[PDB]
Amino acid sequence: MRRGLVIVGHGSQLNHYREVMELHRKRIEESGAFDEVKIAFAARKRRPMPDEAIREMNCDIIYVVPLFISYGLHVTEDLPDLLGFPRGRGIKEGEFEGKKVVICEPIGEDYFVTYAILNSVFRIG
Repeated sequence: MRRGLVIVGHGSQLNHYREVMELHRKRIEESGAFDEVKIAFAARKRRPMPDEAIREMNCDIIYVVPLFISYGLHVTEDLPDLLGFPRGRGIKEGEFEGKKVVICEPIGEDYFVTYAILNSVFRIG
């Protein structure tokens, strides 16, 4: 089973936003954790959109991770709508044009975000 990861962002006009997104893609690609890692973007005219990204991916299952702190309409409506998935909060399983796709929850409430905030002070590393 070839496993893909698409990292989906939005806050995308801010300086160095794509570059930080690409740093995570690079780190995760080098770790071997997934067969393929791509970055994509919600909303209007920033390429690729998550649907293009998934189409281009040569994986049997693709995991879609929203790099959002918030849990608003980009996540509960825009993104699912784009991929033809159910709206609302939470994990969603399904297929996008024949391929298995799982929309994961946004990273916002993850204990790792709490710890990233702590580490900005602690600087253990």
